[PDB]
Amino acid sequence: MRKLSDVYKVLALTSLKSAGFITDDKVNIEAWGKPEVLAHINEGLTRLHSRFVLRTNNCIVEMKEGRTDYPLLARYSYERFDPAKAPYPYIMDTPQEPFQEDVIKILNVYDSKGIRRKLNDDHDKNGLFTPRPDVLQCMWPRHFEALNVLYQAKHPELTGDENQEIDLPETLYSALENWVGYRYHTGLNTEGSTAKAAEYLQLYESICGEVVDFDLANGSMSNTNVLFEKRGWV
Amino acid sequence: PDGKLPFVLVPYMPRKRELYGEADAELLGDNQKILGATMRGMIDLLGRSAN
Repeated sequence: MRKLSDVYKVLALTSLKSAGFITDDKVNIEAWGKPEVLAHINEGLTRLHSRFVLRTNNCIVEMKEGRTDYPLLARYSYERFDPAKAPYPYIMDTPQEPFQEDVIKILNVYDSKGIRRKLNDDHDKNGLFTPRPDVLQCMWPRHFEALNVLYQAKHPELTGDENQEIDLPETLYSALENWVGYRYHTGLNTEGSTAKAAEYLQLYESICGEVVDFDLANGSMSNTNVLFEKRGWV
Repeated sequence: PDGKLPFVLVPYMPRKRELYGEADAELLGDNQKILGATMRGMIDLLGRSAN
Protein backbone atom coordinates (compact mmCIF):
# COMPACT_ATOMS: atom_id res chain seq x y z
CA MET A 1 0.00 0.00 0.00
CA ARG A 2 2.11 2.84 -1.39
CA LYS A 3 1.81 6.55 -0.60
CA LEU A 4 0.96 9.46 -2.87
CA SER A 5 4.47 10.82 -2.27
CA ASP A 6 5.94 7.61 -3.67
CA VAL A 7 3.50 7.68 -6.60
CA TYR A 8 4.78 11.14 -7.50
CA LYS A 9 8.35 9.84 -7.62
CA VAL A 10 7.57 6.65 -9.56
CA LEU A 11 5.53 8.71 -12.02
CA ALA A 12 8.45 11.11 -12.50
CA LEU A 13 10.80 8.28 -13.56
CA THR A 14 8.67 6.15 -15.90
CA SER A 15 5.68 7.92 -17.45
CA LEU A 16 6.21 11.66 -16.93
CA LYS A 17 9.95 11.55 -17.57
CA SER A 18 10.13 14.10 -20.39
CA ALA A 19 7.52 16.32 -18.71
CA GLY A 20 8.50 19.91 -18.05
CA PHE A 21 7.60 20.08 -14.37
CA ILE A 22 10.14 17.37 -13.46
CA THR A 23 12.40 18.88 -10.83
CA ASP A 24 16.18 19.12 -11.12
CA ASP A 25 16.72 16.02 -8.96
CA LYS A 26 14.50 14.05 -11.42
CA VAL A 27 12.87 12.23 -8.47
CA ASN A 28 9.94 14.57 -7.86
CA ILE A 29 7.33 16.77 -9.55
CA GLU A 30 7.33 20.55 -9.29
CA ALA A 31 4.67 22.29 -7.20
CA TRP A 32 2.96 23.83 -10.25
CA GLY A 33 1.87 20.64 -12.02
CA LYS A 34 1.00 18.62 -8.92
CA PRO A 35 -2.72 19.63 -9.07
CA GLU A 36 -2.67 18.39 -12.66
CA VAL A 37 -1.05 15.04 -11.83
CA LEU A 38 -3.27 14.56 -8.78
CA ALA A 39 -6.32 15.18 -10.97
CA HIS A 40 -5.03 12.42 -13.27
CA ILE A 41 -4.33 9.85 -10.55
CA ASN A 42 -7.82 10.35 -9.13
CA GLU A 43 -9.37 9.71 -12.54
CA GLY A 44 -6.93 6.85 -13.08
CA LEU A 45 -7.99 5.00 -9.94
CA THR A 46 -11.66 5.64 -10.71
CA ARG A 47 -11.37 3.89 -14.08
CA LEU A 48 -9.36 1.00 -12.63
CA HIS A 49 -11.79 0.61 -9.74
CA SER A 50 -14.70 0.61 -12.22
CA ARG A 51 -13.70 -2.20 -14.61
CA PHE A 52 -12.35 -4.60 -12.01
CA VAL A 53 -14.09 -5.32 -8.71
CA LEU A 54 -11.19 -4.10 -6.60
CA ARG A 55 -12.90 -2.66 -3.50
CA THR A 56 -16.15 -4.21 -2.27
CA ASN A 57 -17.49 -2.32 0.75
CA ASN A 58 -20.77 -2.29 2.65
CA CYS A 59 -22.29 0.66 4.53
CA ILE A 60 -25.41 0.13 6.64
CA VAL A 61 -28.30 2.55 6.11
CA GLU A 62 -30.71 3.00 9.02
CA MET A 63 -34.39 3.63 8.27
CA LYS A 64 -35.87 7.01 9.17
CA GLU A 65 -39.66 7.13 9.13
CA GLY A 66 -41.18 9.20 6.36
CA ARG A 67 -38.13 8.92 4.08
CA THR A 68 -38.17 6.41 1.22
CA ASP A 69 -35.47 7.78 -1.10
CA TYR A 70 -32.10 7.20 0.60
CA PRO A 71 -29.20 8.82 -1.30
CA LEU A 72 -25.91 7.23 -0.30
CA LEU A 73 -23.96 10.50 -0.14
CA ALA A 74 -21.54 11.62 2.59
CA ARG A 75 -23.73 14.53 3.73
CA TYR A 76 -26.26 12.09 5.23
CA SER A 77 -23.71 10.05 7.19
CA TYR A 78 -23.12 10.23 10.94
CA GLU A 79 -19.48 11.33 11.25
CA ARG A 80 -19.76 13.73 8.29
CA PHE A 81 -23.23 15.12 8.98
CA ASP A 82 -23.85 18.38 7.14
CA PRO A 83 -26.83 20.13 8.79
CA ALA A 84 -27.06 22.63 5.93
CA LYS A 85 -27.90 20.00 3.29
CA ALA A 86 -29.24 17.04 5.31
CA PRO A 87 -32.18 17.07 7.75
CA TYR A 88 -31.09 13.99 9.72
CA PRO A 89 -28.24 11.46 9.45
CA TYR A 90 -29.18 7.88 8.58
CA ILE A 91 -26.00 6.15 7.34
CA MET A 92 -23.76 4.64 10.04
CA ASP A 93 -19.97 4.89 10.04
CA THR A 94 -17.27 4.69 12.69
CA PRO A 95 -14.78 7.53 13.24
CA GLN A 96 -11.87 5.41 11.99
CA GLU A 97 -13.70 4.48 8.76
CA PRO A 98 -16.08 7.30 7.79
CA PHE A 99 -18.21 7.19 4.65
CA GLN A 100 -16.13 8.42 1.70
CA GLU A 101 -18.88 8.93 -0.93
CA ASP A 102 -17.36 6.13 -3.01
CA VAL A 103 -20.31 4.17 -4.45
CA ILE A 104 -19.97 3.17 -8.10
CA LYS A 105 -22.48 0.30 -8.31
CA ILE A 106 -24.73 -1.25 -5.66
CA LEU A 107 -24.60 -5.04 -5.80
CA ASN A 108 -26.47 -6.74 -2.94
CA VAL A 109 -28.38 -5.37 0.07
CA TYR A 110 -29.43 -7.40 3.11
CA ASP A 111 -31.64 -6.35 6.03
CA SER A 112 -31.56 -6.13 9.81
CA LYS A 113 -33.37 -9.49 9.96
CA GLY A 114 -31.22 -11.30 7.38
CA ILE A 115 -33.76 -11.20 4.54
CA ARG A 116 -32.22 -10.40 1.16
CA ARG A 117 -34.22 -7.80 -0.77
CA LYS A 118 -34.07 -7.94 -4.61
CA LEU A 119 -32.84 -4.92 -6.63
CA ASN A 120 -34.80 -3.34 -9.53
CA ASP A 121 -37.63 -5.90 -9.49
CA ASP A 122 -40.84 -4.29 -10.76
CA HIS A 123 -43.13 -7.06 -9.45
CA ASP A 124 -41.50 -7.57 -6.04
CA LYS A 125 -42.78 -5.92 -2.86
CA ASN A 126 -39.75 -6.11 -0.52
CA GLY A 127 -37.61 -4.70 -3.32
CA LEU A 128 -35.27 -1.72 -3.12
CA PHE A 129 -35.25 0.17 -6.41
CA THR A 130 -32.35 2.49 -7.20
CA PRO A 131 -33.66 5.46 -9.24
CA ARG A 132 -30.07 6.66 -9.74
CA PRO A 133 -26.79 4.78 -9.09
CA ASP A 134 -26.01 6.48 -5.75
CA VAL A 135 -29.56 6.34 -4.34
CA LEU A 136 -31.96 3.78 -2.87
CA GLN A 137 -35.77 3.70 -2.83
CA CYS A 138 -37.17 1.47 -0.11
CA MET A 139 -40.95 1.54 -0.44
CA TRP A 140 -41.71 0.40 3.13
CA PRO A 141 -39.50 1.82 5.89
CA ARG A 142 -40.44 -0.70 8.57
CA HIS A 143 -39.61 -0.13 12.24
CA PHE A 144 -36.17 -1.06 13.57
CA GLU A 145 -34.59 -1.66 10.16
CA ALA A 146 -31.20 -1.21 8.46
CA LEU A 147 -29.56 -2.20 5.16
CA ASN A 148 -26.07 -3.62 4.73
CA VAL A 149 -25.54 -2.48 1.14
CA LEU A 150 -22.72 -4.37 -0.56
CA TYR A 151 -21.49 -2.11 -3.36
CA GLN A 152 -18.61 -1.70 -5.77
CA ALA A 153 -16.38 1.09 -4.51
CA LYS A 154 -13.78 3.51 -5.82
CA HIS A 155 -10.60 4.61 -4.09
CA PRO A 156 -11.30 7.41 -1.56
CA GLU A 157 -10.65 10.82 -3.12
CA LEU A 158 -7.01 11.93 -3.02
CA THR A 159 -7.15 15.41 -1.50
CA GLY A 160 -3.50 16.16 -2.25
CA ASP A 161 -1.79 15.25 1.01
CA GLU A 162 1.51 13.49 0.33
CA ASN A 163 0.91 11.05 3.18
CA GLN A 164 -2.34 9.48 1.93
CA GLU A 165 -1.93 5.80 1.16
CA ILE A 166 -3.13 4.33 -2.14
CA ASP A 167 -5.01 1.01 -2.35
CA LEU A 168 -3.96 -0.54 -5.63
CA PRO A 169 -2.69 -4.04 -6.45
CA GLU A 170 1.04 -4.00 -7.10
CA THR A 171 0.52 -5.62 -10.50
CA LEU A 172 -1.75 -2.78 -11.69
CA TYR A 173 0.68 0.09 -11.06
CA SER A 174 2.06 -0.35 -14.59
CA ALA A 175 -1.41 0.55 -15.84
CA LEU A 176 -2.01 3.59 -13.64
CA GLU A 177 1.22 5.11 -14.97
CA ASN A 178 0.18 4.40 -18.57
CA TRP A 179 -3.10 6.27 -17.95
CA VAL A 180 -1.50 9.31 -16.32
CA GLY A 181 0.83 9.44 -19.31
CA TYR A 182 -2.15 9.31 -21.65
CA ARG A 183 -4.03 12.12 -19.91
CA TYR A 184 -0.94 14.35 -19.68
CA HIS A 185 0.47 13.81 -23.18
CA THR A 186 -2.91 14.17 -24.91
CA GLY A 187 -3.52 17.72 -23.67
CA LEU A 188 -0.44 19.33 -25.19
CA ASN A 189 -2.12 19.22 -28.64
CA THR A 190 1.26 18.67 -30.34
CA GLU A 191 1.70 15.99 -33.00
CA GLY A 192 4.63 14.36 -31.20
CA SER A 193 2.91 14.30 -27.81
CA THR A 194 -0.45 13.15 -29.17
CA ALA A 195 1.10 10.13 -30.89
CA LYS A 196 2.71 9.19 -27.57
CA ALA A 197 -0.63 9.50 -25.76
CA ALA A 198 -2.16 6.81 -27.97
CA GLU A 199 0.71 4.44 -27.21
CA TYR A 200 0.34 5.03 -23.48
CA LEU A 201 -3.44 4.61 -23.62
CA GLN A 202 -3.25 1.41 -25.67
CA LEU A 203 -0.69 0.01 -23.23
CA TYR A 204 -3.23 0.71 -20.49
CA GLU A 205 -5.62 -1.72 -22.16
CA SER A 206 -2.86 -4.27 -22.74
CA ILE A 207 -1.91 -4.32 -19.05
CA CYS A 208 -5.58 -4.21 -18.04
CA GLY A 209 -6.01 -7.23 -20.32
CA GLU A 210 -3.15 -9.24 -18.86
CA VAL A 211 -4.56 -8.60 -15.37
CA VAL A 212 -7.91 -10.06 -16.43
CA ASP A 213 -6.30 -12.90 -18.40
CA PHE A 214 -4.56 -14.18 -15.26
CA ASP A 215 -7.18 -13.43 -12.55
CA LEU A 216 -4.88 -11.00 -10.73
CA ALA A 217 -7.83 -8.74 -9.81
CA ASN A 218 -10.21 -11.49 -8.63
CA GLY A 219 -12.64 -11.36 -11.54
CA SER A 220 -13.43 -15.04 -11.98
CA MET A 221 -16.24 -16.28 -9.75
CA SER A 222 -17.45 -19.74 -8.77
CA ASN A 223 -20.37 -20.47 -6.47
CA THR A 224 -22.17 -23.52 -5.15
CA ASN A 225 -25.27 -24.36 -7.20
CA VAL A 226 -27.82 -23.87 -4.43
CA LEU A 227 -30.56 -23.55 -7.06
CA PHE A 228 -30.35 -27.29 -7.80
CA GLU A 229 -31.79 -28.56 -4.52
CA LYS A 230 -34.54 -25.90 -4.42
CA ARG A 231 -36.12 -26.69 -7.81
CA GLY A 232 -36.65 -30.32 -6.77
CA TRP A 233 -34.09 -32.61 -8.41
CA VAL A 234 -33.60 -35.19 -5.65
CA PRO B 1 -35.89 -88.59 17.17
CA ASP B 2 -33.53 -87.84 14.26
CA GLY B 3 -30.57 -87.22 16.60
CA LYS B 4 -29.27 -84.26 14.62
CA LEU B 5 -29.01 -80.51 14.93
CA PRO B 6 -32.45 -78.91 14.45
CA PHE B 7 -31.28 -76.56 11.70
CA VAL B 8 -31.82 -76.77 7.95
CA LEU B 9 -29.50 -74.71 5.75
CA VAL B 10 -29.95 -74.30 1.99
CA PRO B 11 -27.64 -72.22 -0.23
CA TYR B 12 -28.81 -69.92 -3.01
CA MET B 13 -25.79 -70.40 -5.26
CA PRO B 14 -23.67 -73.21 -3.79
CA ARG B 15 -20.00 -72.76 -3.00
CA LYS B 16 -17.91 -75.77 -4.02
CA ARG B 17 -17.33 -77.98 -0.96
CA GLU B 18 -18.55 -75.31 1.44
CA LEU B 19 -21.43 -75.31 3.90
CA TYR B 20 -22.53 -71.72 3.35
CA GLY B 21 -23.68 -70.37 0.00
CA GLU B 22 -22.95 -67.33 -2.13
CA ALA B 23 -25.76 -64.84 -2.74
CA ASP B 24 -26.70 -63.01 -5.95
CA ALA B 25 -25.03 -59.62 -5.36
CA GLU B 26 -21.55 -61.18 -5.48
CA LEU B 27 -21.43 -61.32 -9.29
CA LEU B 28 -23.52 -58.15 -9.57
CA GLY B 29 -20.73 -56.20 -7.88
CA ASP B 30 -19.38 -53.12 -9.70
CA ASN B 31 -22.22 -53.36 -12.21
CA GLN B 32 -24.45 -51.38 -9.86
CA LYS B 33 -21.49 -49.05 -9.29
CA ILE B 34 -20.94 -48.31 -12.99
CA LEU B 35 -24.66 -48.02 -13.75
CA GLY B 36 -25.23 -45.68 -10.80
CA ALA B 37 -22.19 -43.57 -11.67
CA THR B 38 -23.53 -43.15 -15.21
CA MET B 39 -27.10 -42.37 -14.15
CA ARG B 40 -25.75 -39.82 -11.67
CA GLY B 41 -23.68 -38.33 -14.48
CA MET B 42 -26.72 -37.99 -16.71
CA ILE B 43 -28.74 -36.42 -13.88
CA ASP B 44 -25.80 -34.10 -13.16
CA LEU B 45 -25.72 -33.09 -16.83
CA LEU B 46 -29.45 -32.31 -16.82
CA GLY B 47 -29.69 -30.56 -13.45
CA ARG B 48 -26.49 -28.50 -13.44
CA SER B 49 -27.66 -26.79 -16.64
CA ALA B 50 -29.76 -23.70 -17.38
CA ASN B 51 -33.33 -24.44 -18.50
